Amino acid sequence: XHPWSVA
Amino acid sequence: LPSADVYRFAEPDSEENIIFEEGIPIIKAGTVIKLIERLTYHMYADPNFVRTFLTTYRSFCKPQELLSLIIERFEIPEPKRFRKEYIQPVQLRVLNVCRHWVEHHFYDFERDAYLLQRMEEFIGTVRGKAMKKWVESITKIIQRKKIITFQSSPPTVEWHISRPGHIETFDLLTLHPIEIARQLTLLESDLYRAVQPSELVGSVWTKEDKEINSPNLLKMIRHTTNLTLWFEKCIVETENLEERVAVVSRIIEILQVFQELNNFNGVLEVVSAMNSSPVYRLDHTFEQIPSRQKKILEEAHELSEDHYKKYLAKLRSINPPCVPFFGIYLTNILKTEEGNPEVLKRHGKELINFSKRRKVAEITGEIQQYQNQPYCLRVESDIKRFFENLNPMGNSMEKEFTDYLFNKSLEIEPRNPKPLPRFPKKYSYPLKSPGVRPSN
Amino acid sequence: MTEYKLVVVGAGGVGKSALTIQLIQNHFVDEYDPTIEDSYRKQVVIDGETCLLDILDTAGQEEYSAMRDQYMRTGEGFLCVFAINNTKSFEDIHQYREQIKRVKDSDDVPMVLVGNKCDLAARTVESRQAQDLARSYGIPYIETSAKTRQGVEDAFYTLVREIRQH
Repeated sequence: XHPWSVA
Repeated sequence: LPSADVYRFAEPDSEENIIFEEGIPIIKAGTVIKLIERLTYHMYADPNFVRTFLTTYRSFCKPQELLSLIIERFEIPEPKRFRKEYIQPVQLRVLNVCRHWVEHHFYDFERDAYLLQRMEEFIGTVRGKAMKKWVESITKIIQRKKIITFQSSPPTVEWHISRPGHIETFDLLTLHPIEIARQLTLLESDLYRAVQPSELVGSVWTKEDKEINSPNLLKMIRHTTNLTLWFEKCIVETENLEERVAVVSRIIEILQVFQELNNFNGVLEVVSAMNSSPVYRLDHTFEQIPSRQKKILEEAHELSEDHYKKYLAKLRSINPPCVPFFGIYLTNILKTEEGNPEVLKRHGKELINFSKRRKVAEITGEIQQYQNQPYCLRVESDIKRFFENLNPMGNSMEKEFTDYLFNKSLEIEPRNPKPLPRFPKKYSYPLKSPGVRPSN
Repeated sequence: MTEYKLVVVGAGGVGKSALTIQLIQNHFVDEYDPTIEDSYRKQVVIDGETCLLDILDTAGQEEYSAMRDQYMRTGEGFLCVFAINNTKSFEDIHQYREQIKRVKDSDDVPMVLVGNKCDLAARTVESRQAQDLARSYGIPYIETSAKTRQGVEDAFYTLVREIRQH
């Protein structure tokens, strides 16, 4: 979750 | 062979008197009259028991009655050489306890002038010229209280768009991010170091007189809250999406500098500003955030997860100076004091549970540990004064202002079905971050 | 097994921390240490199904108000607690619920309203007005006692059931 996603 | 106990608290250690914790014995519970007995024991002197008792005693004993019973301990009646050998160190312990009391916990005497009167009377009563020559030390301590080089010179203060002295033009994008994080770390470290244990023991910051008994703690907490709100207010009041991603990026850079300066209070400031309602839903703004900064913010956020597991880890690992986060300490202290019984009962007799007080004292000590080493960073007076007089709320109240922020968020990024309206630009100066690595 | 993230929200100073403690304080024990995982996690069987309650109670940090959102975004179920002897702690419930609704972005969040009672004071919030408030919010109401453990189990179980039935 969170707008600061990661991939 | 001591007195008949009809003239002393010489009743021998019994299960209705003291219990220890399974090379000095660790007291876990006991009647007060024997608690002070062990505090001024003849067999040995216990300096850590003194340090723990005098820090955490007001919850089961008032300063006046403590002075009274320690005077009662100092005045020993004789039933011989054996007994004078015994009497000497008991009086010694009593006087060193008074010394520690006036030394590290002098507030008890500033708030009660008659307590100081009784102490001065009591020390003027000791007889034996050798003992009195030794007592002059406590006298001098009372009279006193009634009235660092780093390896390399600290790094240069960095500037960006605002030239020094131009305080009018100070703002988030005007000051250099590195210096913002620096001055905030200095101010927050000073706020963290100013909190004394007299403001935490007894959970006194949660009671009705918290403004009186915990002014420094509340000052620091209000500072961090105010800065979180300022961050949200800078993001949301920046209605142009371009400038808004600029703002979010600078804030993530400041978070990086916080992570470096081991300022975890500021890290949590930032990640709370990000986790707030008004900011957490700005999808169109986080879209344009570089991935390398997304991972910085994600690494920061993960510190609080599973009850701050990674924060506790990283704090125990880093080398100070550092500004740790206070809320965890306060939660633990309150839960120990309100989750453990105030007294144990044995054979129908009530004994003061001291273990609880010792645990709270441990938390206090860990707070005081990180208050020693300061930061090797030069203060800029006017940037500090900028962050000291920041008032995001203004004359508004909590709910009024929170609602203003959330409604502004709805204005700058309406919910899904509605298209994103574009807004004019706010800042008439360049928005490029001057990096987050210093000059030289 | 399933793990349920519960959050305890309510005004401080009235000893809401008694709620969580009395639960995972396996009873007839009175020793508590808020530094172990066992101090906020507990496995229980509710309606035959086994689950693990992880309870977040930010007691003492009431002044870190700007953090509430973060904390509240942790949970899937909420216990809105007020002191039966303290009227203002009962009046704060409305904005507490507004905030919970706002951070979870939902008008139907799994939550229960619970009123704790420490005996040494006198009740100033009658059971009827709290029942009425709970009915107006569409959530259950359970009263608890901080000295007898009465109602604690019911309080947490019914929130778990509100989560399942959601």
